[PDB]
Amino acid sequence: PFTREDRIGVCKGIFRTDNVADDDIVKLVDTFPGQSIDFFGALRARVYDDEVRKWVSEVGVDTIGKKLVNSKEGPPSFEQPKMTIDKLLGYGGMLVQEQ
Repeated sequence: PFTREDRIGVCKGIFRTDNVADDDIVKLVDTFPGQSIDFFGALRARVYDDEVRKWVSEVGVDTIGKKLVNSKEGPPSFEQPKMTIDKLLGYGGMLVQEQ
């Protein structure tokens, strides 16, 4: 049996490298009280999936532009998604519709 504190603790560790306030992790867990720990990992992976796909397109456009002016500067670096509560709750709500 994983307790509420247990789950807040795991969810905090999923989002450790992201910049998420403790209060927002709490709200996230309390909003999805019936979901496994696997749920919050799937949620993060879904937000990064999206963000990486955007970045691919960004790098592509930038690279095409650099080739026209023979620029040797490298591509733009991936920037972390800004993980706001409303966005996290949205992704969470998308994941629940299968269930």
